[PDB]
Amino acid sequence: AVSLLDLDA
Amino acid sequence: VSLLDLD
Amino acid sequence: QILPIRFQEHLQLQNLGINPANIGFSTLTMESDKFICIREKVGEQAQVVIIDMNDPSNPIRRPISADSAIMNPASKVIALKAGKTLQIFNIEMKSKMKAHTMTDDVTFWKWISLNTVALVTDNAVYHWSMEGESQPVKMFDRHSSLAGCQIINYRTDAKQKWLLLTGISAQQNRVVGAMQLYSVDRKVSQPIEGHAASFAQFKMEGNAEESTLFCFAVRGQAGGKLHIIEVGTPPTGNQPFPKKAVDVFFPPEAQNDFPVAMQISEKHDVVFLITKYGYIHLYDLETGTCIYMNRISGETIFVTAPHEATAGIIGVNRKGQVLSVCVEEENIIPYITNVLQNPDLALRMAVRNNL
Amino acid sequence: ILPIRFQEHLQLQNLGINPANIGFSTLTMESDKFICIREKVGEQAQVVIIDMNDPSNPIRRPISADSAIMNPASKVIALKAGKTLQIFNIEMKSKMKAHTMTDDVTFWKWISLNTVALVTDNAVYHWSMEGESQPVKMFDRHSSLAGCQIINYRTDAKQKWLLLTGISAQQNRVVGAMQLYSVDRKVSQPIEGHAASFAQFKMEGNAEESTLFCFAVRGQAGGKLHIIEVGTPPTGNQPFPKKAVDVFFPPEAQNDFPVAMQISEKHDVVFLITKYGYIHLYDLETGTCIYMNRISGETIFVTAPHEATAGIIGVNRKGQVLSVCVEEENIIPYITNVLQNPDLALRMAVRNNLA
Repeated sequence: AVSLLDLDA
Repeated sequence: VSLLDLD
Repeated sequence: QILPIRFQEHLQLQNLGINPANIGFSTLTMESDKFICIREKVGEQAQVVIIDMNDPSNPIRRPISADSAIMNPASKVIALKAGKTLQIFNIEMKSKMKAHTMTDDVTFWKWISLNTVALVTDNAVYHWSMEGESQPVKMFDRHSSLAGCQIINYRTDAKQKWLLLTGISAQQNRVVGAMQLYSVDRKVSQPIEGHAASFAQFKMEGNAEESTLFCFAVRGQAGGKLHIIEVGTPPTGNQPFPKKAVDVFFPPEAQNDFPVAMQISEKHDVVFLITKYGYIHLYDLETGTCIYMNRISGETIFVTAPHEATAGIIGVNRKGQVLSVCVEEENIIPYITNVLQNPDLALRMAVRNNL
Repeated sequence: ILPIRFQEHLQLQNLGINPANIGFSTLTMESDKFICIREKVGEQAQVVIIDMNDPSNPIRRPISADSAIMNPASKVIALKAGKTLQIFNIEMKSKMKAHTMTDDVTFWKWISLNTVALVTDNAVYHWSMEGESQPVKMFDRHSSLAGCQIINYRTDAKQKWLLLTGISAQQNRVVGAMQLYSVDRKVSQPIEGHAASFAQFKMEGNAEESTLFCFAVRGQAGGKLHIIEVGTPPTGNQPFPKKAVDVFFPPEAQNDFPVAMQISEKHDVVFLITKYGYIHLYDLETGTCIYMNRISGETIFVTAPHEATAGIIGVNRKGQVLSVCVEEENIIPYITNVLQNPDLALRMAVRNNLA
């Protein structure tokens, strides 16, 4: 859905 | 010097 | 003179740039001595700061929108949560391993193994294995005696057959500690007043099988105490472990100080006990004999983990100072023998634990 | 059936003795007539005496001694405060004899109904209570017991042979350093050993008796128990052929060692007890092991001959006061049928006038 973490992308 | 109270 | 324990400062999170404000229980985690996660908010961009304990000087920052982050004890696999939403990412391979949505908020969770996360909600405790396609499993329903407490800790014996949840609340103008001890095998809970504790494996001389021990510290009404008891039916052919009890001291200045952490070195068979305010205590796991006791931190301590290397205990305090304490193998004996003038304990520690 | 008879006599705990004080350096049992415990009750020290004929009524008194020991047969007590020694007759509330040593006594015990042995760092003394005597250096301490923790001191009947036992940690094991002194020959002999006792034995075809020295050890050779005649056989007597057997240690007891020995001239049997509660029964004459088993799960730290039965009586770290003795009713049948040792059996019956 949406991620709780953003790791370039 | 009593090392023992006995009364 | 000589100390029976070596102390060491590994870091000053503030020299890394962390804001003191984020150095605390709800924003800085240390699931193991390998990492430290700190949640900061620069602008309205919340983000986690991971600190590899092997590369203190290179903290990686990443945008997050989690209300809690907890790096795995052994790898750059991180658990993030937002309300009932739980995601586990493999930082290195930039992916979401697992995801789950709880039907209750998680009040407190922590890794309890290399592959298992424990989840605590206001009324139940679940275990969630990363092994395969597994989903949370309820382990037991919270006991009414913790209702209202701020959950601060969850622990397990080795075989995950004994579980210990702990919460603390203010009552009588004093921090009271409430613990629930649940037996997976006999499906039964037991209320216990306590602030800190841990489990430990121990093979009593004359015993073929090890014994599972539960050791807890409590500053109750009768002041400080520390118990060590065997949990459950002893292995067939084994023998009981005599229950042990010994008070824990609390100087007059530390009036509302209490136990906040407890690691047990199976290497030395000793119990490290730290209080909220910087006191360190050494106790023999076997006899409960208080070996040493002084103060290692002027700032309060809110988190600790096993220092695997030394078999001791590592922890962060409100200043961002990361410190450890272990047995000083070079003198533990000499100290016990001379300073403590306890020949028996010393003769035993050496032999028993080959020092 | 059982060749021995076990029996719990007390639970010092039930008497209100702090389990902390139930150890080697605070609890003494110089005979089966009394047990003395030293407790710090409040900010004041005190000795609790337990009259084994009236356990329930322990009497407490304020002392300042760092050690107390009851005479084996009367409410006459030795108290020491550093280099200062005092003997009091409790019932007469009087100070019998007093003495101030030049060196601190690191161990002392009654060896007769009227003599007290004193051990300093480098010498051993005898002190009779008979008349206006004073301490008499019996011999200087051998360098092998230097740095050892002194734990025992025994004498043969005629006080002609003296044995001082120390122990220490070496190569991760408890090594036993003994010093055997000949009063007549003024010569000392080093012997690796843990426990031992002397005994009088009249070999068949001898007018006089042999003075035996039995001692057990767990050296690198594993565990052995020797029985040898000490000194020169009485003119006319044949000499007593030295005996040497194996004392078993199971694989669970890995650091367990011998801790006490008592010999019953009554049945001519040796009672040996390990640190961690094992009990062995050997024939004094042949050294034939007649029985072995666990009798205490908590370690034993002090024993004494148990007069009434001629067995051995001790105390474990738990406070339990046990005693094992020969089960006169079936020691013979046992040997005969269970051990299938008709010879030892027929011998022991005829020898000690039993059945």
